Amino acid sequence: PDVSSALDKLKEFGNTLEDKARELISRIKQSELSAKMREWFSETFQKVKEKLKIDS
Amino acid sequence: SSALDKLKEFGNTLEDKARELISRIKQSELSAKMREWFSETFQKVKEKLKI
Repeated sequence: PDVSSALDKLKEFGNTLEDKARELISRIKQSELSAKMREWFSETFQKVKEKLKIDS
Repeated sequence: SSALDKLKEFGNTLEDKARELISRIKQSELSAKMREWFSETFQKVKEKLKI
């Protein structure tokens, strides 16, 4: 058996998990930006419609 | 934007569990290396002392 190789494997895993978890956070923030901009485009076009409509 | 802000807490949770895991692996490592070392030392002492 290889107790030393097993532990080193887990440190490797542990260290990657910690770095990828940080990267997950950034992908969430990207979709957040996406979702918020979709909300903003719709809202603002809604306003445009209304403003023209109440002016023919 | 609910699914996002609490998914962020998810990232933070994974990050903390990662660190914790590493801390624990290192402690296991120290423990095993001390166990091997003590055992080897005792063994050599035994041999030099003819039981």
